[PDB]
Amino acid sequence: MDLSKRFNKNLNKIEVSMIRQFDQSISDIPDVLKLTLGEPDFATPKHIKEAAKRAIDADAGLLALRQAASAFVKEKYHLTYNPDNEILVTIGATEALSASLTAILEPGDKVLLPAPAYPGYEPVVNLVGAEVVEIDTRSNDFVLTPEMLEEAILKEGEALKAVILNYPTNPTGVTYSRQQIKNLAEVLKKYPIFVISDEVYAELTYTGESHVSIAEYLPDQTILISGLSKSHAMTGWRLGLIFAPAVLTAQLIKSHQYLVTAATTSVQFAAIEALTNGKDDALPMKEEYIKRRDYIIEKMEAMKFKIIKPDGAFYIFAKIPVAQGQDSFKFLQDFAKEKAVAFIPGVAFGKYGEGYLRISYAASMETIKEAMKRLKEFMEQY
Amino acid sequence: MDLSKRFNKNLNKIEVSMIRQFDQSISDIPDVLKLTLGEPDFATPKHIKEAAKRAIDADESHYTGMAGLLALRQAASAFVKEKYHLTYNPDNEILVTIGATEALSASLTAILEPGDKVLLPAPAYPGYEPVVNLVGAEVVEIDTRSNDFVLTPEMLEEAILKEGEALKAVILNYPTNPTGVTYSRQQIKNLAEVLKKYPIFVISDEVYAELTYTGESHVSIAEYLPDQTILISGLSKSHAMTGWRLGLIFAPAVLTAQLIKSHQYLVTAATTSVQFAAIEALTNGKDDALPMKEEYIKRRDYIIEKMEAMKFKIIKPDGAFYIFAKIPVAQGQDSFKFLQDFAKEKAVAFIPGVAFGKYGEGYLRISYAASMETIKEAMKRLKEFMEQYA
Repeated sequence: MDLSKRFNKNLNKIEVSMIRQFDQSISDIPDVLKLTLGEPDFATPKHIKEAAKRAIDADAGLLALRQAASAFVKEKYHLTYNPDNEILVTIGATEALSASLTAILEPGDKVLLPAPAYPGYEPVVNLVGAEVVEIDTRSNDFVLTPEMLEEAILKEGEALKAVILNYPTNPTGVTYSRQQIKNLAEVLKKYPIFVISDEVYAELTYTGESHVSIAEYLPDQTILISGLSKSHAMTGWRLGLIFAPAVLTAQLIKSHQYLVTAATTSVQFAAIEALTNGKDDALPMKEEYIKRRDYIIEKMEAMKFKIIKPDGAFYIFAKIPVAQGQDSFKFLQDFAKEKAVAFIPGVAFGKYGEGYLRISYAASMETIKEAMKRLKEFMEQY
Repeated sequence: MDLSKRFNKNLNKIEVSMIRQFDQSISDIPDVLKLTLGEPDFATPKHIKEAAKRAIDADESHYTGMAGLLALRQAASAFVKEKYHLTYNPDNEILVTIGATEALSASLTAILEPGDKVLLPAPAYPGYEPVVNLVGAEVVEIDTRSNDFVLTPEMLEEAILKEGEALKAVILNYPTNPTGVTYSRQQIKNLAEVLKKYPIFVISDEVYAELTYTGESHVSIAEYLPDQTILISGLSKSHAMTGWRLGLIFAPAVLTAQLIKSHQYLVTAATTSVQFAAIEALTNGKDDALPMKEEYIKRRDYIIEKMEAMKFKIIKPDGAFYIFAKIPVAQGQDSFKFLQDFAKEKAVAFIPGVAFGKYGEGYLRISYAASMETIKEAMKRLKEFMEQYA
């Protein structure tokens, strides 16, 4: 306990993860059905497994990856990033946040974030010495308005360094239309701030019009974080991608510890394959997912849960009716105890998620039907 | 639209690697024989590749914890007990990481603060400083030239006292990149006797441990300082698991709790197929390093022979796989340019001594992680190129 008080002070801002806590609290319950995952459990295709094994027994320098990534976001999202100087690679999603947030942040700084939100941004922000200010989006059913945004920016004043936008959104499944994105950009272009655009769920958009990135309309302020593992099998190498104008990336690149500058074919190949040969594997997956989502929505509506229209995968965010209930953590622990199925408590996504549970439909239809069956059983009690 | 002045300020202190600059400078020369590799040239042993492939075929998603599969931690615990006589509880004292460098970096950022100083013995391996700078702390390099780049207890202490209470940590790297230097049990003990009276972290970078050539095996300072050492290892040097990302952190439970609190949210868990490979390596490949070590000793001896025939002063290489050698001609005082010229005239690349801290000038680093064919060829061309001098 001598050196243990000589670490970085910001670790004293780091609380225990709400999700990890919830899982360890229900770990000793045998055969829990899990609808809690943020990464789907893909059945890796035979050809990909064989490719991976060949790359093991191989024993180029990120160029082909960067190029494929560039072509990909041009075709998909009409964005132009030069593979030579505007595209960075990370070994995993969380390193992308580490790299970019450590590059931009300074101790006084505030970071705005629509809430409820993925629990992983605030820790990183805290570690580098800054603060997250949530934006309560409850009044528009979790859809951030340009007005909400501008009022929050104005509230935070001169210490505002960045806004983090996550769309399609975890945990709510919120997506934004072209005009919405355009209006948000119209707010953001008036302030000297970075925009962290976390678009990892982009491929899973159910709207009919496809995903629109804020970088289409706000290219100079946007650091675009993307990836592939939400919709492609990666054999565990869930590489992240950072896209940003040359002038910004020339700075971002100096967060060296958090960036990939060389990798074996074993490491890159699943990402390269997903960007090129698997570039359209999300379409059928979307068909199936729309089915799963519709089924859950119908069955939970029948139980009189209030459901946020999930236009982007793969979460349903449900308002637990009964007063049980204002303690979603407990409500879900009791569901876990009596019915042996797990969701994640809305509280795990901060204050503004209480009274909600998050169901992750990146799971088989059978696990889904069983889960709803049991929930229906669990609710007769109420 | 101008956000140039809106970044973290510490980014100011971070330039490109002098190594990278030298490689860039010679990128137009074709068919260059490179002896610059920072990783073993050997393929990963079959039994390990095999375990990887079985894991790929099993296709278990199998999210493991922040600390890695328990079987992996148990294997690492057992490994360092048997090999280095160290006792770490796999339940709470071992962290599994996507590579030794990320284990090290993550450890630095968890312990550092803007005020802080970190001490590092000459000649500095350039990978450390950027991490520290990114946090806003600073690296202070200890001039060890007067002992041929072997750190002495006196240098250490003098350095420690010179820095204030601003001193947060010492980084020891043994066997050392770029010198090949090692420390005996007694030397390690003497350094520990110095280090134990200061409230500071000891970052002990022991990735090269298995590549020790002295007939006494590697001794870790963690053996003498169990409570203040954070031990960084991995399987890249010992098991030729290169571009596999398996790093290991060993630390007292109290330190480990903090470390993992910080790592949870900054880095990604190791790939589980890799973690299975690592279990195979650590449990069934305990002596995988030996054949490689034999090959390395032969290459090393050939190089020492040839290089001493041309009057290079060679720092004693006891740990792999670098030879740091002093240039015996005037032009050698610009090692950068001397090696540029060597490259233009003979198409072979070494790394200039200047790329390793500020006390490295007049030296060159050969990496003998390289085939004997091209090592022999490199030495013959080097002879030819040295003819030109008197």
